[PDB]
Order: sequence, then structure tokens, then C-alpha cells
Amino acid sequence: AENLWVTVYYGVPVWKDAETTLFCASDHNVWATHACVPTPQEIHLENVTEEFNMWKNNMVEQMHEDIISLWDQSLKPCVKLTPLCVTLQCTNYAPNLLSNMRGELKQCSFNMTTELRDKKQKVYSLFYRLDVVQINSNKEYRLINCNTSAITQACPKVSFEPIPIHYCAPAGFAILKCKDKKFNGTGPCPSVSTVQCTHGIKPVVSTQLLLNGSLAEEEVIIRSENITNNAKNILVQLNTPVQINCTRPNNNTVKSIRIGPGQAFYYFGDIIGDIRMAHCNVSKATWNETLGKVVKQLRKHFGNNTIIRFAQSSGGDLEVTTHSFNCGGEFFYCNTSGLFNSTWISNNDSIVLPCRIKQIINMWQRIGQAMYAPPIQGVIRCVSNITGLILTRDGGSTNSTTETFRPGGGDMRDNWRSELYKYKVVKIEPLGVAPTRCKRRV
Amino acid sequence: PQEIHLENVTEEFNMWKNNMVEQMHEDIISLWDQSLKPCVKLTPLCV
Amino acid sequence: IRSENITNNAKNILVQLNTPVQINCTRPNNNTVKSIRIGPGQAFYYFG
Amino acid sequence: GRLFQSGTEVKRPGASVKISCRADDDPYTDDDTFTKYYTHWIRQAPGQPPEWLGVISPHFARPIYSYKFRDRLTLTRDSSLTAVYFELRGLQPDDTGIYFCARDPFGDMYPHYNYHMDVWGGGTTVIVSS
Amino acid sequence: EIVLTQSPAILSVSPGDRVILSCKASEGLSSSDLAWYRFKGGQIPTLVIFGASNRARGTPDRFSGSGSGTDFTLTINRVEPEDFATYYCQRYGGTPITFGGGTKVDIK
Amino acid sequence: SLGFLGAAGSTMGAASMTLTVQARNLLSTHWGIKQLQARVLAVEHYLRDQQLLGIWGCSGKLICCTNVPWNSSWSNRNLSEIWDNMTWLQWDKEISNYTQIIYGLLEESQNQQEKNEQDLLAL
Amino acid sequence: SLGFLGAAGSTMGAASMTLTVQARNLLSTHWGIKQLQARVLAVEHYLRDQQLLGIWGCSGKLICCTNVPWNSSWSNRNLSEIWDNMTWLQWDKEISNYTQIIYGLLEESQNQQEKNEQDLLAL
Amino acid sequence: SLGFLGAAGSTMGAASMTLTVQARNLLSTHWGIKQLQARVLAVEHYLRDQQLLGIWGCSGKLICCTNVPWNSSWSNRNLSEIWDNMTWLQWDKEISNYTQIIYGLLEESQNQQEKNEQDLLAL
Ligand SMILES: *[C@@H]1O[C@H](CO)[C@@H](O[C@@H]2O[C@H](CO)[C@@H](O[C@@H]3O[C@H](CO[C@H]4O[C@H](CO)[C@@H](O)[C@H](O[C@H]5O[C@H](CO)[C@@H](O)[C@H](O)[C@@H]5O)[C@@H]4O)[C@@H](O)[C@H](O[C@H]4O[C@H](CO)[C@@H](O)[C@H](O)[C@@H]4O[C@H]4O[C@H](CO)[C@@H](O)[C@H](O)[C@@H]4O)[C@@H]3O)[C@H](O)[C@H]2NC(C)=O)[C@H](O)[C@H]1NC(C)=O
Ligand SMILES: *[C@@H]1O[C@H](CO)[C@@H](O[C@@H]2O[C@H](CO)[C@@H](O[C@@H]3O[C@H](CO)[C@@H](O)[C@H](O)[C@@H]3O)[C@H](O)[C@H]2NC(C)=O)[C@H](O)[C@H]1NC(C)=O
Ligand SMILES: *[C@@H]1O[C@H](CO)[C@@H](O[C@@H]2O[C@H](CO)[C@@H](O)[C@H](O)[C@H]2NC(C)=O)[C@H](O)[C@H]1NC(C)=O
Ligand SMILES: *[C@@H]1O[C@H](CO)[C@@H](O[C@@H]2O[C@H](CO)[C@@H](O)[C@H](O)[C@H]2NC(C)=O)[C@H](O)[C@H]1NC(C)=O
Ligand SMILES: *[C@@H]1O[C@H](CO)[C@@H](O)[C@H](O)[C@H]1NC(C)=O
Ligand SMILES: *[C@@H]1O[C@H](CO)[C@@H](O)[C@H](O)[C@H]1NC(C)=O
Ligand SMILES: *[C@@H]1O[C@H](CO)[C@@H](O)[C@H](O)[C@H]1NC(C)=O
Ligand SMILES: *[C@@H]1O[C@H](CO)[C@@H](O)[C@H](O)[C@H]1NC(C)=O
Ligand SMILES: *[C@@H]1O[C@H](CO)[C@@H](O)[C@H](O)[C@H]1NC(C)=O
Ligand SMILES: *[C@@H]1O[C@H](CO)[C@@H](O)[C@H](O)[C@H]1NC(C)=O
Ligand SMILES: *[C@@H]1O[C@H](CO)[C@@H](O)[C@H](O)[C@H]1NC(C)=O
Ligand SMILES: *[C@@H]1O[C@H](CO)[C@@H](O)[C@H](O)[C@H]1NC(C)=O
Ligand SMILES: *[C@@H]1O[C@H](CO)[C@@H](O)[C@H](O)[C@H]1NC(C)=O
Ligand SMILES: *[C@@H]1O[C@H](CO)[C@@H](O)[C@H](O)[C@H]1NC(C)=O
Ligand SMILES: *[C@@H]1O[C@H](CO)[C@@H](O)[C@H](O)[C@H]1NC(C)=O
Repeated sequence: AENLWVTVYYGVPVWKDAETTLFCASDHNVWATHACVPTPQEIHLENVTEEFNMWKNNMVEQMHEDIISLWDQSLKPCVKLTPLCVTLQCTNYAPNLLSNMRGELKQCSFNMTTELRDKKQKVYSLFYRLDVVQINSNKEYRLINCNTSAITQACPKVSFEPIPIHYCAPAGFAILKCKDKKFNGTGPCPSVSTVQCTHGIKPVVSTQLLLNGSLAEEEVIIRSENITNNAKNILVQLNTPVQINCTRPNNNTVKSIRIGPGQAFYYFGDIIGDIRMAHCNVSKATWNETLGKVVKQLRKHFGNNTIIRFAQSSGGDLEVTTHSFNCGGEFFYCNTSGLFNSTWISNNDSIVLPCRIKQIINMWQRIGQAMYAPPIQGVIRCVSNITGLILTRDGGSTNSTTETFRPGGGDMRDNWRSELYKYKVVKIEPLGVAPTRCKRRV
Repeated sequence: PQEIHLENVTEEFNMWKNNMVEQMHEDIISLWDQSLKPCVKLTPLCV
Repeated sequence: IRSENITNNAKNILVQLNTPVQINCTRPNNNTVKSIRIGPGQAFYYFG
Repeated sequence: GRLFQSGTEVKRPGASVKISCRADDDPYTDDDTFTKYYTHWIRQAPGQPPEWLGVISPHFARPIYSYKFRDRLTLTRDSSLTAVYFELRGLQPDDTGIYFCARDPFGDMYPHYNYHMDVWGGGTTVIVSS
Repeated sequence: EIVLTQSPAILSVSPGDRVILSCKASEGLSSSDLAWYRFKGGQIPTLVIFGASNRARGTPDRFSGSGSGTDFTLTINRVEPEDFATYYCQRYGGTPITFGGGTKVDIK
Repeated sequence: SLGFLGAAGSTMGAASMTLTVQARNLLSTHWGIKQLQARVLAVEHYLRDQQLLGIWGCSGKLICCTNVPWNSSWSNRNLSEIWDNMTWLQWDKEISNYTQIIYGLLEESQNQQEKNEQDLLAL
Repeated sequence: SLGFLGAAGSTMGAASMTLTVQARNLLSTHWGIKQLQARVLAVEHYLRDQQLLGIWGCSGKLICCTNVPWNSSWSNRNLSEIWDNMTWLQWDKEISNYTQIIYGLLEESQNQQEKNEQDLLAL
Repeated sequence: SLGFLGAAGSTMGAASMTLTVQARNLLSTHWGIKQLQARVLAVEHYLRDQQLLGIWGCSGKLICCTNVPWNSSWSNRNLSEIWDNMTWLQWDKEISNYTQIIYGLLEESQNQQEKNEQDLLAL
């Protein structure tokens, strides 16, 4: 009985780190829910440790491709907007207006082909300031993204609201889920669970903020890789949601035209009402309390007497120096610089943010391809939660007491790293090896 | 060919509910446009 | 040498040499290349 | 393969310089190089060690400056996804030297999350006198 | 701020031996964020090594080097006439990054 | 009665009776080829483990016995410290670099068993 | 000598000698993805039934025996009225709602036959 | 210690000990559908041979014994000339036309053993 022999065991709870292919499960149309597996049933584990680590996972980098391929699939069979690149005779609509909106809302006229190729059609439309570029009385403007890209009109039948989907694993793989109250990026998890697939993950597109995301526990927690390093973004997560309200009070008109045989084009009509500017309202008291709470949370890493100073953005393109999101089918760009005022020392109104509208957008830097945004008829409103901010800090010398913090980011994976941080794909192996006193017969 | 006859067995046969007459209707319309993809698009005829 | 049939003059005769012999050729013109934009998003590189 | 920057411009004290560092020279090209790769700009004075000047991210051209050259350095790219620029206002007779632009993944790629400047491009010279 | 210094500033060697390019760090480098560059006067400064010890694409078998903590060494196997040029080491981490001063090899 | 992967943090002496909850779940447009790639990989990963257990004389069993002696160079641990304290995850990390020889050593115990029985059956 | 699915209407006592023709036929552009799904689905449907028979001690057999007793609450019929008058189609409809409780009960008889045989072989 | 397909020209009496190296290597964009068909074809070709060996009472074994006698009409060679002189490639060409009758005669020996064992175990 002393001479031990080796035995193999089938169906043994042991796993390894591996990457695999996740599929969709979610239960007119949207970009995602067209062909997915119809869907809880969790299993809790006890006193087993696991080294959870984000920013090196294989789930936030597969989703970054599974979102852009799904976006290209919803943009391929639509109408290709080739003949729009003509000379646009374009002047200022609503002249001598003493309001703020002066440079935008330009009226341009151009020729467009119809179903009969020998005949043309003169059409009138309104385009924003970020949609027309002058080229060398009325001036002759052209499109913004024509000389380096080919714009395609998006399909008006599909919608752009984020339907919550689930990334689900096949047989042989599992998803470890950390169920800790406080949990930073890299480290052990005291209580894990084995899940097939997760809760509602909203694939919302947003920069400089985290709209309609998952909530947190009773305390605000910050997350970074090596936060003394000022190169990685700081993914904070608020404990209570703060609401932002913005509408578009100009009454819209959407007019239809036929550019060719079988195709269609929905363009901007007139404005029947008042020429106003869209603006997002936030409550000042709870936002100031949230800023004080996240400053008190961030003060646990840099001592007591260090002056934390919130500042505005650095610059670059429009998707970092402003905040961009998607409301109902329209893409907004608001400056949000009224939320990062003067600094913080230890010893009933509403804040408005001016927000503009750009039709031609270019998401995920697809060179050679661009999408057109059709207008939405009527007044459209959007109320949104804010669960999480995107902050980064700068460097400095040794004698520096004013630690600055600017809202940057811009990475689309950071919006999916605040909702897939507590999940980890894992591959189980059913072959176990153990010695015992057993011996087979002859 | 190669049929197999059966005895002493009854089966509840029912048309207008089969999944074969609704799969063929999709397989025909999915094969109709496949023979029109490499052909010429008749775009500039509408004069 | 290799063929399907030696007495059949319809099939090709593939020979294989024992030593590699070199062959050199250049294009001695400078052949500058110019570009033009043929439409939205495309490109056209023509002869200079 | 290699990056391309041009310019042998002389300058006067009180002006601004513009250095463009492009990848694949033909202008109508879609390299996609300025798309998933960070880009470092590095100055070097003759007889002096090279110092860091500024990195630009490939996500939406969000720049990260240093504290020495903060208030007088703007850099971004145009509407096309090539040809990042370098505008250094508030000149001085101290920064006379060569300039370099290098491609760097900066730990954002899929294999191994490395930290290396795999290719440097050209190297222009900026002098200033009166 | 971590200052990066190099004590062998002037070096001279014959073609066909091993040379040691040492570098001292200030306070506790992370042993995975360091790079070496081969500079020259009016040429293209290329990279020779990744991190601690990992070769690049255009790097032969004769280039290597290791080190951890605050000391980092570059160990060239053999000396070629196409390698007599100055070398510059750099680190990563918090902005701004700082180079390692400067060293130079020579023929004698 | 623990569930799928329920005894992963338990003792190896207590996890040897719940081997069926992990052995029965190994088999159970853009997404047209995404869902098809997993149904081949899972079947291949199940069939590889079924082929590895078929050439050891353990095809159809969960806890089988072999004639290969356990060497002391792989692990110097006794019986009272493995099946009473260690879990199945801590034991796999100790013999992780010895899997490629034992899987060879389990092969020669098969061909030396089927041959020496074969001439026993020809008499 | 009946053929594939030839004894589907015969007696269960006479259809137990022709189980081989139903167990050997389980494995034997627009149409590029249509034909590929069937070769995955048939392999998966065969491997599911092969996995369900491998964890019951019946891997490699057709008519095996178990230790689970037959409860009288499922059916009150005797041996003389099942294997002499009823076919398999009339028998499958009578215990169609008791399949999920037998398939678990056949599982716990495996480890109970595997654990008690383990320590008997360790002596 | 020969390798994969190393004993292909060797003696059948000497190649019967190296049956492990051939039984373990059966499992291990334009090219997106080209690589997907090959794994499905390999899985089907492995599962067909695993199904043919599972209905003969030889599941999990490499060298098994059957009850079907060897007819003299298939080959008139003795034992001293098959396992000493001939290889497997020269032996497969001699019974290349008598495969489907041996494959049919091997199927009834499973049922004629299983029914008798079921009648013996019912007492
Ligand atoms: C973060 O999350 C929050 C969630 O809290 C998001 O906020 C919501 O965002 C959605 C975006 O889709 C908003 O939905 C839109 O609401 C529009 C306003 O309609 C409301 O007012 C009318 C007034 O009569 C009510 O009737 C509506 O009630 C409807 O819903 C209830 C639900 O029970 C039904 O019972 C009713 O019968 C109504 O059906 C709303 O309260 C609304 O117009 C809009 O609907 C258009 O689009 C859909 C989808 O395409 C069409 O099916 C529909 O017919 C509408 O179509 C328009 O365009 C076509 C173009 O041809 C025209 O022909 C039509 O006439 C019409 O003009 C849509 O449903 C929602 O209001 C909003 N708030 C709340 C509290 O839910 C944030 O957006 C999100 N932030 C992000 C993602 O950044
Ligand atoms: C994140 O970045 C920080 C800052 O670079 C890293 O901390 C550094 O860690 C090293 C050890 O790997 C420390 O070096 C040690 O220094 C002491 C003397 O101070 C010496 O006695 C030791 O033998 C060792 O060399 C270094 O001091 C430390 N730097 C700071 C500022 O604390 C850290 O490793 C990085 N990674 C993480 C947190 O995962
Ligand atoms: C967002 O708001 C800020 C603050 O109002 C704007 O910053 C102004 O920028 C101009 C440009 O030179 C300065 O002359 C002003 O002094 C700045 N304002 C203040 C109060 O300092 C900024 O332009 C706005 N827009 C964007 C896109 O950031
Ligand atoms: C494509 O068109 C855009 C829009 O005009 C060009 O962007 C402008 O380029 C000029 C070059 O003299 C700059 O002065 C402007 O500041 C640019 N406008 C911006 C950045 O909004 C772009 O250069 C064109 N691309 C070409 C010709 O390749
Ligand atoms: C974990 O919990 C189980 C019961 O829940 C217990 O038997 C076991 O000893 C525990 N392990 C440790 C290391 O405490
Ligand atoms: C449309 O074409 C006619 C043809 O001559 C031209 O006169 C007119 O100016 C064009 N329209 C615009 C807006 O340029
Ligand atoms: C995460 O939190 C734990 C708990 O205090 C701590 O030990 C660990 O160092 C933290 N890791 C990081 C990267 O902040
Ligand atoms: C925003 O909209 C919500 C919707 O109910 C409303 O309760 C709230 O008063 C509005 N204003 C602010 C400042 O939150
Ligand atoms: C924000 O909250 C703090 C609470 O510490 C309070 O002192 C301060 O007056 C509030 N308002 C502003 C504008 O900071
Ligand atoms: C900063 O102040 C808080 C007050 O609660 C204290 O707990 C903490 O220890 C202080 N930080 C340092 C580094 O002393
Ligand atoms: C923030 O508010 C203060 C209050 O007076 C104001 O002075 C400052 O200009 C504001 N910040 C911005 C960016 O407008
Ligand atoms: C906008 O214009 C339409 C056009 O008929 C009108 O019916 C509607 O009342 C107007 N106002 C709003 C708020 O939609
Ligand atoms: C914001 O969060 C609260 C928290 O429960 C939720 O009730 C509300 O619906 C959220 N608002 C949204 C999703 O617009
Ligand atoms: C060609 O021939 C030379 C010398 O005959 C040889 O060195 C070389 O490897 C050959 N192949 C190629 C591709 O140059
Ligand atoms: C079918 O039923 C008849 C009488 O009902 C019986 O004689 C016969 O054996 C049964 N089976 C077949 C295969 O005909």
C-alpha cells in the first residue's frame, strides 16, 4: 500500500487561462438583435481565490471588433451617397439674428440627379457649420468628408438605441465573476462565481463620460493600472446616478427626395419655430457633492495637503475636447467645460452645457468610409444617468502641490471596461492526475 | 431510391403545417437572387 | 528531364538543371509617378 | 517601413514653426498608420542629450504635453487620418536642433502590450538667428 | 522623477570582442520599461532591444542584454564596423520620460 | 448536490464524488460564422479528451486504475496532506511541468497490457 | 434482415435483435453553409447520446444492465403485457414525462458503483 | 521509438507493438471556410471508425478478439508467412474485396453474445 500508483480522473474542477470565441445572446430593428441565441442560473462558489486583472483581458478587445463589424453590417446594404458631392451654393439662413447661434444653420442649394438620368432637380437644404467647407453674393461650399472619404447614408428604418446584449460562452468554457464590494483592477478576488453569461450589457457609444452604465456599491471606487503613472486613464465609478436632461427645441422637418432608381434620400427641411441651441442641464448641488466625494476618495493616494485641481480638456478632435453621445438617432457634441471649475482645498439652479449637432460623423477611424445621419422629425428629448467619469492627470516637477486632472480618454474600450471588469473567461480541463494506493487487476 | 416499407404503424400526417413547404419557399427566393448577382445591373435604362 | 511520354510530342517536357544560372534585368528609366483623385474616397496613380 | 518628414526652415525669434511628419508619402494614401499607434515627438540639441517633447494618441489625436512646454505647444492632425502637425509658438534661441517623430504602440496593441519605438522617421533641423 | 545616468560615457574597443554598456537608475525601475537606441550623425536612429531582454525585427543574434532593479546592461557579442556609433537609453512610465544621458563607442 | 463547478474550492477527498456535474456540461449575418466556430472547437476539445482516455484502458470509466508507479521526484507529499488539505487547483500547479512524461508513461502501460493478455487468449 | 427503421411497428421482444441498423446510420454558394450545418448537428446529436451512455457504465454495449430499481409509480404494467403486445412508439408515450427523473437516477448509480470499487482495489 | 508511420514497411509481427503512434495523431477571407471543412471531415472520419469499433465489443481496446471464424476462401496463407514476411500494405491488397462481408459477419457476433449474456444475467 506504500507503493503509490497514478490514477486519472474525468470531470475534475480545474481550469486554465485561455481565449475563445464569445457569441451573442439577447432577448423596427437595431444593429445587434437580428440573429442571436434566445436566453440567470448562476452558481456560487466559496473560499477560492482567483487573480482577477483588467486592461489585459481578451473580452474588451473582441467586443471592440464585434461592435465595429456589427456597425459595418448595418451600413453595408444601405444607399451609397455618391452624387451629393457637388457644388453647394450656400449662404446664411436666418440672417441678422442677434442670438448665439449665428455661424451654424447655413442654407445651400444644389442640383441632384433623379430617376430619369437626363433630367436634374434643384433642391434646397440646411446644413450645419461643421458640415460645409468653403473652397476657392453667395459662396460655394462642399462637404466635410468628401475629398478623403465616401459618405453612405444610414438606413432610417433601423434604430440606434442600445439594446442590452449578453456575451455567452460555449461548452467547455466558463465566466468567473467577482462578487466583491470594493475591487480595484489587478488583484485577488475573495468570492467568485461560475456563470455562463452576464447581465444586460448596454453597448452605448460615449466619450468623456459613462452614460447608462452599471451602478456601484455604497462607496465611490476609482480604478487605474499604476495610478502614480499619469499615462493610463482613471476609470472612476459613482455610487449614485446623477441625471442630465437635453432636448433639441428646434422643430425639425425631414423632406424626401429620390436620387436614383430605387434609392431614397432624407434631407433637412426648414425650422418652423424658434432658432435655439440644444443644451444639457445637470443639477448643480448633487454634481458638486459628487465632485467633493470623488475628491475625498482620490485623496487617499496623494496624502492630505495636495491641491487637486479639475481643469478643462487638452484639445484635438471634436470627440475628446467635447462630450459626444447618441440621443435617439442624433449625435451630439457639448463642451461640458462648466463642470470643471476652480480647485478644491481641504480647508437649486442647474448648470447648462452648450451642445452642437454634427451630421457627418466618423467613428472608430474607418478611413475611406463615413456615415450620414438623417434628421429626426420633431422635438426629441433625452434624460440620461451618469455612472462613471473618464479622468487623466498630467506630470510635473518635484515641487508641485497642484495636481491637475483633465477629462480626456476617448478610447472606446474604456466604455466596455467599466461594464466587463468583473468577468473573466476561463477554460476548464476535465483530466486530473493523482496518486493513490489503487492498482488494477491483471 | 432504396425505400424501406413499414408494417403495423400509423402516423398523424398533416399538411399546411409542415416545416418543409416553408423552408423550400425560403430556399427558392434565396437562390433566385444568387443567379442575378454577377449579371448586369440595368441602372441607366431609365431615360 | 521529365515528361508523360517521350515519344509523344503533345505533352510538355519539364527539365531541371543541376546549377543555377543568373539573369539580370533593370528598368533604366526614372519613371516618376503622379497621382490624381478619380472620385469620392478612391485614388488613381498614373504615369508621369 | 519608415516615416517621412520634410523641412529645412530657418526662423526668427518671435515666430512659429510647422513640422509635418507623414507616413507613406503619396498624399492620396490610406496608410491607417495614424490610427492605432501613438506617435512621439522628440527634440535633440547638438552637444546635448535628447529630451522628450510630446506624444499624440491615435484615438482622436488627444495630445499629452509636458510641464516645460505646456503653454506654447499645440499639435494635432487634419481631417484626413495622416499628417500630424507640430506647432511650436513662442520661439527661443535655445531650442536650435533636430526633431524626430517615432511610432510607438505604447502598450495598446494585442500582442504582449510592448513599449518600444519600432521606427523613427527622418529628422528635421530648426535653427534661429538674426 | 527618475534620473537616468550612464558612467561609461567614453568607450574604445577593437572589432571582435564583447563590450559592456552599463546604466544606473535613480530609484527602483520596474524592470520592464526601458529601450536602447543607436544614434548617429545625420542618419536614422533605430531600435535594438525591447524592454529587459527581447529582440526587435531588424536585429541580429549578436545583440543582447539584461539587468534588473537599478542596473541595466547591454552585452554586444561582436563589434562590427557598422556599429561604431553612439548609444542612448531611455525609460518609460510617467510623463515626461527622460533619456539616459549618452554613451559612445570608438575604434582604437 | 453542489452544481456546476461547485466543488472547485473544496477538498479533493470530497470532490471525488461530484465528477458528473463537470463531465456532462462539456458538450452542452455576422453571427453565422461566429456561432459555428465554437461548435467545432467544443466537439474537438471533447473528442481529444475522449481519445486520450480510450488508449489508457479507461474508456467509459471516471475513476480507473493503472500500473504506472508514482515517482517521488514529481512530488514528495504523502497521502494525509493531499486529500485532506489541498484543493484541486493547488495540486495542478505542483505537477504542471510533469504532464508531458506521465502522458507518455501511461501509454506503455497499455501496449504491455493488451499484448501480454493476447497470447493469454490464444491458448 | 429488415432494414433501417423496419421493426418500428413490430413487438419490442422481437425488435431487440435488430438494434444494429439504427445505431450504424447515425453518422452516414448558397449550399456551402447549408451542408456544413448538418455535418455539425449530426455529430453533436451522436456525441450527446455517446456521452450519455458513457457515464452509465454502458460505453461500448447495446443492452446493458443497471442497479436502479423500477418504481411502480411510472407504470403499473407487467412483463407479459409490454414485450408481447406494445411497440416502442406506444411505450415511449407512456413514460414521456418521467425521462428527467430516471436520467438523474441512473447517474448516482455510477459513482456508487465507482467509489465502492475504488477502495476494494486499493487493498 | 519509431515515430508516426514509422513501421509502415516493417513486419506485421513487429508493427503490432507500435499501434500508439497512429491512434493518437488522428485528431492533431478565402481560408476562412477552407480550414473549417477540414476539422469537420477529420472529426467525422475519426467518429466513423470509433462507431465501427463500438458495435463490435472492442470499444476502448486496440487488440480485441472476436468469435467470427476465418474462412479459407478469403486467404489460404498460413501463420509462418503472414506475420514474418508480409507487411500490412501487402496484406491489405489481398483482402481488399472481402471487407464488406467481414464487416457484416462481425456485426451479428455482438448481438449473439449480448442476447445470451442478457439471458444469463436475468437469472
Ligand atoms: C439612457 O437611457 C434612457 C432610458 O431611461 C434613454 O432615454 C430614452 O431614450 C429613448 C430612445 O429611443 C426614448 O425613446 C423615444 O421617445 C420618443 C418620445 O416619445 C415619448 O413621448 C410620446 C408622446 O406621445 C409618448 O407617446 C411615448 O411613449 C411611447 O412609449 C410607451 C411605452 O410604454 C408606449 O406605451 C407609447 O404608446 C409610446 O409608444 C414616449 O414617452 C419617441 O418619439 C421615440 O419613438 C420613435 O422611435 C421609435 C423607434 O424608431 C419608433 O418606433 C417610434 O414610432 C418613433 O418614431 C419616430 O420617428 C418616425 C420616423 O419615421 C416617425 O414616423 C414617428 O412619427 C416618430 O416621430 C422613442 O421611443 C425615450 O423617450 C427616452 N426616455 C425614457 C424615459 O425612456 C436615453 O436616451 C439613454 N441615453 C443614451 C443611450 O445616450
Ligand atoms: C508602478 O510604478 C511604481 C513606480 O515606479 C513601481 O514602484 C517601484 O517598485 C520598485 C520595486 O519593483 C521599487 O524599487 C525598490 O526600491 C527600494 C528603495 O526605495 C529598494 O530597497 C528595493 O530593493 C527596490 O529596488 C521602487 O522604489 C518603486 N517606486 C516607487 C516610486 O515606489 C511599481 O513596481 C509599479 N507597479 C505596480 C504597482 O504593479
Ligand atoms: C468650451 O468652453 C471654454 C470656456 O468658455 C472655451 O474656452 C475659451 O477659448 C477661447 C479660445 O482662445 C479663449 O479665448 C477663451 O478665453 C476661453 N474661455 C475662457 C472662459 O477662458 C472653449 O473655446 C469652448 N469650446 C471648446 C471646443 O473647448
Ligand atoms: C480635404 O478637405 C479638408 C477640408 O478643407 C482639408 O482640411 C483643411 O486643409 C487646409 C489645407 O490648407 C487647412 O488649412 C485647413 O485648416 C483644413 N481644415 C480643417 C483641418 O478643418 C484637407 O486638407 C483636405 N485633404 C486633402 C486635400 O488631402
Ligand atoms: C472552505 O469551505 C468548506 C465548506 O464550506 C470547508 O470544508 C473547507 O475547509 C474550507 N476551506 C478553507 C481553506 O477554509
Ligand atoms: C444646376 O445646373 C444648372 C445648369 O446650367 C446651373 O445653371 C445651376 O447653377 C446649377 N445649380 C446650382 C445650385 O449650381
Ligand atoms: C488593490 O487593492 C488591494 C487591497 O488593498 C491592494 O493590496 C493592491 O495593492 C491594490 N492594487 C492596485 C493596483 O492598486
Ligand atoms: C430632468 O428630467 C427628470 C425626469 O423626471 C426630472 O425629474 C428633473 O426634474 C429634470 N431636471 C433635472 C435638473 O434633473
Ligand atoms: C460644494 O460642496 C462643498 C462641501 O464640502 C461646499 O463646501 C461647497 O460650498 C460646495 N460648492 C462649491 C461651488 O464648491
Ligand atoms: C489624509 O487625511 C485622512 C483623514 O481622514 C487620513 O485618514 C489619512 O491618513 C491622511 N493621509 C495621510 C497620508 O496621512
Ligand atoms: C468656473 O467658475 C468660476 C466662478 O467665478 C469662473 O471664474 C470660471 O471662469 C469658471 N470656469 C470656466 C472654465 O468658465
Ligand atoms: C412642429 O411642426 C409640426 C408640423 O405639422 C406640428 O404638427 C407640431 O405641432 C410642431 N411642434 C412640435 C413640438 O412638434
Ligand atoms: C438611473 O438609475 C436609477 C437607479 O435605479 C434607475 O431607476 C433609472 O431608471 C436610471 N435612469 C435611466 C436608465 O435613464
Ligand atoms: C541563386 O543562385 C545563387 C548562387 O548561384 C545562390 O546563392 C542563391 O541562393 C540562389 N537563389 C536566390 C533566390 O537568389
Ligand atoms: C404485424 O401484425 C400482424 C398481425 O396483426 C402480425 O402477424 C405480424 O407479425 C406483425 N409484424 C409484422 C412485421 O408484420
